[PDB]
Amino acid sequence: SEEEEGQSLWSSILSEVSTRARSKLPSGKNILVFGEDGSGKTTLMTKLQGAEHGKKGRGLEYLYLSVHDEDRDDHTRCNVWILDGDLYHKGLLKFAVSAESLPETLVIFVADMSRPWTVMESLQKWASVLREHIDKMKIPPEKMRELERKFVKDFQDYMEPELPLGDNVLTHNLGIPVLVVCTKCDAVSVLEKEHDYRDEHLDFIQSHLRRFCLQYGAALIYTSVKEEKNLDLLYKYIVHKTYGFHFTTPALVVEKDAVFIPAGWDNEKKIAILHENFTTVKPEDAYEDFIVKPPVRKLVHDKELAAEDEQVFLMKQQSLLAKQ
Amino acid sequence: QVIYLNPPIEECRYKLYQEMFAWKMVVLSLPRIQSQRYQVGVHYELTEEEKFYRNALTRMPDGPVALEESYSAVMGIVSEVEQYVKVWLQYQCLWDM
Repeated sequence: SEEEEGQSLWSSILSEVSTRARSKLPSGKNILVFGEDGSGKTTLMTKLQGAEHGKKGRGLEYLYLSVHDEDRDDHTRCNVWILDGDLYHKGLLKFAVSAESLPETLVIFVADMSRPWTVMESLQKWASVLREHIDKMKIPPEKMRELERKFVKDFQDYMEPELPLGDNVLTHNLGIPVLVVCTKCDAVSVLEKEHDYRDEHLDFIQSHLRRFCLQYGAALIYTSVKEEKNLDLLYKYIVHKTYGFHFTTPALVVEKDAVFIPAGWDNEKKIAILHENFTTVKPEDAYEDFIVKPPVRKLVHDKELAAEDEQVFLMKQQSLLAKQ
Repeated sequence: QVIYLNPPIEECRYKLYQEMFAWKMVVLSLPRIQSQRYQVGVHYELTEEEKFYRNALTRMPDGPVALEESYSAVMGIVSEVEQYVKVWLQYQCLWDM
């Protein structure tokens, strides 16, 4: 009643007095890192958290990234809700990421070098899964449009770390930030030698991943667990995106091991210039243009050792004895 | 002069989820009976099926019913704890008003 309004007014005065603790962090910076199984994404996020674990069974994962905001001399915990690769377990994203935190969330996407073109395909599949998950939420479309507009403005806001709309810039205009992490970068020599992934083919794959990022309206970051490729830099970028930390990293696109370009560091033409390095592979070369996957291990199928039925062989031998 | 928390409420949630994961993994960790192990010829590494009943959750006899029940129970416990924690944290006005 009126006493409830008064107690809430006292709580509001407490919130006003909380300016001595306000804006320390937006509590609820929950980042979901979806994707496909087998990439060891739990290992990557655990390395990001500074802890160590591999005992992530099937289902959701609920790692707590402890943000170290030494700028404000405070701390916060980030809900790292990571989902498994079972599309049969797709009915789980409703438990962690919801519409209330939908504005307060950041998506991710993992990558594996073995079937990287298929990893691009699986990334597209999981992103479509996320799209459907956002779709079934079904909030006010005006609020979703406003969030998409704010995200688009942020995409335009990417000043260089010293206008016109793109053709398909955020073709997946979900409206929340997306950051695809190109994991399994330690197998570069494995791709080059064992998988015979050519240097031109590797550059074409990188350009295709960048094209997918732009289609989603997102950025890419090449990294590996052992090589430690911009891992703390990735943490800095994540804090800058969600928690609003002071980003300072400049774009680095010369190398390929840790190619972590945020938005605004490459438009369609700049990527095409990077894609102009693809000579043997066509500029419109598909994912299968350099994908290889031999059917190894020869899994069972031992010719199905069985003999004739008693009645069937009985009839056959009866006909034979009719002849004989 | 600040009502602290040891560990975070996120800490309580992470511990609860880990406990549920362990309880499920107890049954899910039974090693698969390698029938072809009597046969030889390929010394391949054990996959998830080789390690244990990896596809057990998929092959469960109630669809996603059990996983949905577990996630819902975790959500309910976390919600109750968070409501209690918010009610407890409301007293900070009594110190800073």
